[PDB]
Amino acid sequence: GAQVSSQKVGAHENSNRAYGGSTINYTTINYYRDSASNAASKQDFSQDPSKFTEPIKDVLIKTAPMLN
Amino acid sequence: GAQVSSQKVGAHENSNRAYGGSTINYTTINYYRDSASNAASKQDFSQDPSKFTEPIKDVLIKTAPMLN
Amino acid sequence: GLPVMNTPGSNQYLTADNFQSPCALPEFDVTPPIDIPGEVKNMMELAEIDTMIPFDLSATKKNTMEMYRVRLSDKPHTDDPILCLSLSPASDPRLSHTMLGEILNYYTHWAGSLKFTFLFCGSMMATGKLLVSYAPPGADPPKKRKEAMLGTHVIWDIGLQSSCTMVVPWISNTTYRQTIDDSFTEGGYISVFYQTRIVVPLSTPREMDILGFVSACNDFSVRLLRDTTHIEQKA
Amino acid sequence: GLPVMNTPGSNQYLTADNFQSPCALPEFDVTPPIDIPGEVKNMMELAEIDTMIPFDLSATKKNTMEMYRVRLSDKPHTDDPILCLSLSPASDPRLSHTMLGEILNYYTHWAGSLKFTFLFCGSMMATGKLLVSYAPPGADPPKKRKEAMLGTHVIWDIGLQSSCTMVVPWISNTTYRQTIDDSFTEGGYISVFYQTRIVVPLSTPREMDILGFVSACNDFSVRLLRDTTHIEQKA
Amino acid sequence: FCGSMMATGKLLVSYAPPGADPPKKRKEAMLGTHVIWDIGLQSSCTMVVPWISNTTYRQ
Amino acid sequence: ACGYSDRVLQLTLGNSTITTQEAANSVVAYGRWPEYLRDSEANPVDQPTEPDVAACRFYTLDTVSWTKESRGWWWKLPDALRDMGLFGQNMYYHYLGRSGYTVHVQCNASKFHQGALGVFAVPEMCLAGDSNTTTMHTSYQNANPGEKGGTFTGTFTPDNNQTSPARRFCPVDYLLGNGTLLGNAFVFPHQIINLRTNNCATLVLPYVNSLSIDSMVKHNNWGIAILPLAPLNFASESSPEIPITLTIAPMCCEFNGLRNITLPRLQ
Amino acid sequence: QVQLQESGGGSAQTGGSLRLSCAASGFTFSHGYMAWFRQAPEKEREWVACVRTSGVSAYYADSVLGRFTISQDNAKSTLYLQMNNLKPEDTAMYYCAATSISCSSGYMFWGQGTQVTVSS
Amino acid sequence: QVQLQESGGGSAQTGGSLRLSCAASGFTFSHGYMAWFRQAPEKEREWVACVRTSGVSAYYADSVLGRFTISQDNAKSTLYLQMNNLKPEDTAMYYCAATSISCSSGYMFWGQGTQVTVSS
Amino acid sequence: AATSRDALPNTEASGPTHSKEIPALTAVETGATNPLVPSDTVQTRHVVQHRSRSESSIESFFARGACVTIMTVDNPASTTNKDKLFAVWKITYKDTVQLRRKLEFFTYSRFDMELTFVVTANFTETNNGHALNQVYQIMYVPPGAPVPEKWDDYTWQTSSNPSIFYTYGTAPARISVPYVGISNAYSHFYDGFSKVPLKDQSAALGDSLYGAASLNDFGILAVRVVNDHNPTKVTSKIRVYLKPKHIRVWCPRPPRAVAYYGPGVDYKDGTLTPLSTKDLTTY
Amino acid sequence: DKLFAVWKITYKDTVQLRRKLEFFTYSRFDMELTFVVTANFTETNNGHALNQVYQIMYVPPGAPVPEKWDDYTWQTSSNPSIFYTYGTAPARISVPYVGISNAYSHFYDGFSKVPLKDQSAALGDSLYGAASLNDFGILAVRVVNDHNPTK
Amino acid sequence: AATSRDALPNTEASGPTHSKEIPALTAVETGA
Ligand SMILES: CCCCCCCCCCCCCCCC(=O)O
Ligand SMILES: CCCCCCCCCCCCCCCC(=O)O
Repeated sequence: GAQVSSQKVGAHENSNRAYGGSTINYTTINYYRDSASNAASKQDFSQDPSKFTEPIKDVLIKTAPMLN
Repeated sequence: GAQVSSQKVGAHENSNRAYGGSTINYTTINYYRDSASNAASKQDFSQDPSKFTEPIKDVLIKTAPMLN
Repeated sequence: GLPVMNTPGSNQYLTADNFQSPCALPEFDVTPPIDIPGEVKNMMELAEIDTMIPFDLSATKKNTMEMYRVRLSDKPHTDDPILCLSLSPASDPRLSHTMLGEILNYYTHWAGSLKFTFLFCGSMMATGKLLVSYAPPGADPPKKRKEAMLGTHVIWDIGLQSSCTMVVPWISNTTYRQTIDDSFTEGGYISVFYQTRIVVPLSTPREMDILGFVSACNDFSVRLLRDTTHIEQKA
Repeated sequence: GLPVMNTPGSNQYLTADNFQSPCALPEFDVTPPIDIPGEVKNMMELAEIDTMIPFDLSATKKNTMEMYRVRLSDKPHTDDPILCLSLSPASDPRLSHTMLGEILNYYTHWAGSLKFTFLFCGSMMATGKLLVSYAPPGADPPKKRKEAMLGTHVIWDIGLQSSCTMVVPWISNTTYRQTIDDSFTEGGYISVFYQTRIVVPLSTPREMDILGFVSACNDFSVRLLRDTTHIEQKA
Repeated sequence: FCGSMMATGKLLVSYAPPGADPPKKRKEAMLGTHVIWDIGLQSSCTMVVPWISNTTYRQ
Repeated sequence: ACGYSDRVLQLTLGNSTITTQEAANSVVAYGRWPEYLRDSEANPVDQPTEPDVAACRFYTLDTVSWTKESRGWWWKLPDALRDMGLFGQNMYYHYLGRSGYTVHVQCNASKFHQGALGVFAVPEMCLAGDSNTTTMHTSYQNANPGEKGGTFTGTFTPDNNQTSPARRFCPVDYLLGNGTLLGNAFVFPHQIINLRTNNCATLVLPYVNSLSIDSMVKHNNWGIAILPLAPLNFASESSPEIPITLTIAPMCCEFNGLRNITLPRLQ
Repeated sequence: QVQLQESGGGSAQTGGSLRLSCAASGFTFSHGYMAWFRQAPEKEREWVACVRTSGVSAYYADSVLGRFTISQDNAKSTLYLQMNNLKPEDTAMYYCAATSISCSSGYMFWGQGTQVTVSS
Repeated sequence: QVQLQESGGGSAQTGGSLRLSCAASGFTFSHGYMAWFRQAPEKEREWVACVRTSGVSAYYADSVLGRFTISQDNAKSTLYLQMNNLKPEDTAMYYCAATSISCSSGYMFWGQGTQVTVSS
Repeated sequence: AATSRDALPNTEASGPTHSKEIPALTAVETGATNPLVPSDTVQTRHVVQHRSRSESSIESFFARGACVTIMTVDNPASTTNKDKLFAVWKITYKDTVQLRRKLEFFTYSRFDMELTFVVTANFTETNNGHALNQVYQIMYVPPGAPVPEKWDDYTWQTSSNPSIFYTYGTAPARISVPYVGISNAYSHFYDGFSKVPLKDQSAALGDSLYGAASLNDFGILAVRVVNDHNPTKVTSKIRVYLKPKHIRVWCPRPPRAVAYYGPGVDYKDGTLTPLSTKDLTTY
Repeated sequence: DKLFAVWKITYKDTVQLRRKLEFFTYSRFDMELTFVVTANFTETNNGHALNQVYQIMYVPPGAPVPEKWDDYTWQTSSNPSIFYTYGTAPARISVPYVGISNAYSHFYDGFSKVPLKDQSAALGDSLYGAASLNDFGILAVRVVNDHNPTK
Repeated sequence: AATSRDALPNTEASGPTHSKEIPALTAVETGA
């Protein structure tokens, strides 16, 4: 039950018939039963910082006067 | 003849595009002919303790008087 | 040969690893097992079985048959305790030696609900009403019925049904309590007080005994396996 | 066994490797997490939050509450600076201690746009117009409004809306700037000058304070993780 | 409020149901029914005394 | 059109109502509104007591004063409300308790007054000790100063009496009382009452902790720190003074494990 | 190998005084407490007294109040228990329980103990 | 382990002269510069003077012009700071900042510094 | 759905303006940060953004191993007076500075924990004697379990404890430990006490530490040389390196400004000065 | 003191590879480094040293450079290090194209600073051909094992 | 079919009671 994931290519080798081009992938297969043992995936989500930037009850509209 | 089994995820990594989410599995392939050699599966059953808790001939009904 | 790279940990022996290895007696004809009555699958199963608690551990009563007997009497009604007990199943001398505790002594953390059962052992003619109470921690351990009655409790009447059960509902700050004496993971207090009093007619033994049992409940569990202290090998 | 060949690197331990390894407590019942408010996913998220800048770091004002206050006055109009600041968020004493800088102190390279926000803290009756300006590097850091006005700037009017924001648009030779003082990756200059002057009527405090904040923008990023100097353990 | 425009403040008007010690300090009064009023552009404040009584009609 | 404004706010909880005409909107800490425990995150097995109107109402703490000399002020929740009507009663009667809050800080002045006050909300606001010999040595009696709360200081002065320590917090203002530069205090949900603009600070806080429900007696969830970002100034005066009043309202409070009342040794 | 080793003996007449010491090693992470415990001839182990990490802030047990003195010398990495006015109730074993603590109850290191006897 | 160690003291009367030295080791990749910096009692760290790699081409700070002399001895792998006409403004700490540079600002190696005091 | 390695939002070309809209004016009284981008204040061209936040993700920020402690043990000669040194260390990230401060960027966390063991040995006494390659047991003693008092006592049987026998010279040792917390998140800061000082109780009985939960939070590790006494003394240093994997965190907190002092939040005097001297009008 | 080296990462210390890289004006390449360690005794004596370990810590520009062989810096909470045990196969790590520019620059016809007229010649002076003095950082290598009676 | 890693039986919400059923009374003579 292999896990094939794609890589974000940085330095492109002069190839598109093996490397550089046609999407580069990598295989991963867990070796233990414990979730703890796994390798860190790194395929994590990002999010809206507004929960910190705009902790206000009434929506912030940049174009209008803040206090109305 | 690989054995693919699922893991009970504990600490969820910030992922659902590799880890955290979409069910994490693990592969196992025996390397010897002897059953003794295998790795301990850990996918064991549980059971009713009544064979120890209620070793009585006539069923125990918690809601009624024990001795009737 | 297939190019490989050795990673951190190789050659190390984990006593808790789970790897495959070669067999010493290849093709050994193993004798089949038989249906031997009473098979166990989990430690908790044993934990749910009631076990008698050595309550009175006095220097003169400890390590004897007298430890399990809590003697009641026909003395007039008071508000003073018959028996006190702290909910720390694995660390309180009293509980720590019952099945529960022992199993608990092999783990670092325990959780779930517990249930105490009290068996009256007086003459048929002896009546009474006792109060067994579990007070959650964070305050003054009760010393009078007045306080104990403010917590979780069951008012037990002695009669034809000789056994009474009070459940200690799992109420704790953490999802799991330490299996050792700790303030942060404290458990509270179990107490038993005379509700009315013990009454016996004439020609009747004026004092008798009560036996206590403890057992985990279906919701109870234990984690983080560890080595026990209830045994050792000096040299 | 499958023929193999050990390659360069085997047995070595990279502190930044990402390999699988054996578990110490097989089958450990992990307690489920709960929805704890305010979850963070990336460091930059914290970087976009405004943080007060300790501008005036004089020997008598440094390391105190006075460092964040930039005092303005009702003195007649001049062309001399109120505050100067060099765009080197991670190396300039002033910026280096704000959230941004700190996060920045864990990386080797930073990029993106930054935004400074200035809060007036005088009496309602106090009016004025200030000019905050970011001049890209490669020339004489302005010392008079005359020059500063030639670069990127915002002319701020003090009024009902008490806060003003000037964005520093990412203009740099390299795609990423060094997180240390470097000519090749220099950032330029942030300046604040009196546009008109501060005017207050009678019976009004003739001097007041302005507070500065800084924060990264949605387009900002940091790379090449590194160890910080803003902390140490002597022996 | 009937002061000058420039005068500001915050008052607390409170209705405490009977059956206890009539408050003499804000500390107590604040424990009952009340409205915290801020003096501003809107010059008038209203606190409602909600009908809370043992009998359906008071003497 | 109808005249609805950000400055004009009317909050109501139970039998108490807070109004205001010079606000700066309102802050919901980490965007989450306070809430009751969901079966998914439940922990104690007993039926929780939810006092609601009985405890979910604004309670005014004694008013403090602000002068040019003031370094700062601080409180702890639930600590601060330890003796506020039924909320306290219930608090003392249970082993466990979880509660959120609607903190409203009131401090008005004239358009001729100037300064800024940063009311900060810090979950787990741990403050620093006063001894250069004993770490983590502040005694419970000094850790929980109730409704009167505490203050921040402008200088760290070690406690030298090792015959009988003072065992209190010496929370240096610029260090936010916890070894970090104040300027970073904005990472916590907050509002800054800047005299020329507003007159109040409202910070609704949800229950935040490592556990779903926890011993309130032992542990404080939030922390309310108020420090003058800009010092107080009025006219051409040498001694100006304006008051600050805190009114906090517990929200979505629930308590488990009912037992006898705890009489803590506060002194 | 946090070696806690008690000393001080125990064979005084009724009313005297003894100096109970305890050599400490290993890694005693200062912060926390350091204390004394007694088991008694035939009773439950009881807490005697606890002193703070390096701080000379301490407490005493109701029973022993003022008649026992517990100090320390973190230079010599030792703790001391001076005991004046020894009595027939004080006759017992004493233990230097100095580790972790944080209070007056938690431990991860004890000693082997020593016996005291107040005869008369 | 590019060990930069200053020497030269600092306790002269107003008007004298001192010789501030700096022992250098490790791998100072010659090419670049080698310099001196002062922090002052209560001011910002300020650049004093910089000398070229092995070249005796240097500059001086406006404030110190001609009154300070910075040379080198790459045979002895040292740099020197002779200072004539010491004054009440010169009273300060001095640092041998000699690495990389390329100019008069960039560094990867500093020293521990030494204090100078021009009293009167 | 917006992953870590996503390209950042582009820069839109915006021209001159003269309108009643005010990006530039705000009010930081609201607590809210004014969310602007270059285009809002100055004229900009169109820019296809290439950079990503990839490396700044919470998981990546802790993706490094870190030295938590240095445990020292030795194997002396049989005739010796002193006992064979075997160490016991209370497992905590707060013994070192680096990793701690990183973990202090937030209020709570959850992470499966990876430990690495780098052992290094040498002789001590001037002599040309010999020691055969040494083995080392690293026994994890969870809270409450019997802590070894001798280097050769019963405790090393480890019938239930998880141990690792490391042979010297081979690759560093490594074990995985999941999120083992008793709470629903690990607590970096705990504003409270373990005990409550009751009134019907003596001050001593109700006293505890400030900021502490359970004295024994995770347990202790015990490391010993497995090989028996050797005529020539050999000391060893086991270095532990922790890499917090599968990490989540909550509520950010200002980073530590002044040096650490003890396990608490407390600060020592003489270190209360972090920011240097800089003149207000000097670039 | 115990000798611990710090080397400024650059291809221009040796001749061979440099000239090869000089065949062009700019380049991009993911970089592979290999580490071949070799030890010996020095003093005439028959003493003993147990197999030695070696830490190779990459200190990126600006990060705290170790001043002692046993100071705080070796904790490497954020730096990427490699603990090499002597006798095993040579050490190897991969480093991507880490350039601040859109290509690595072999030759840079310019100066880092600009000598302004309202500034002193010293203040505006810099090197010819240099970009950033610290372009990639330094590596720090130390023996991990403690002092041994024989060098 | 009930495996080792199964979630334990839930706690059902139950209210006040006043009935002829006796969970509380038993007899540990039955061994059960
Ligand atoms: C073989 C080792 C097995 C088990 C090791 C247990 C050590 C766990 C250490 C976890 C550190 C997490 C710190 C967070 C503090 C907290 O929970 O409040
Ligand atoms: C563990 C090591 C991690 C990082 C190592 C960084 C060293 C990078 C060296 C790259 C050399 C490329 C030279 C081109 C010169 C240029 O960019 O102008």
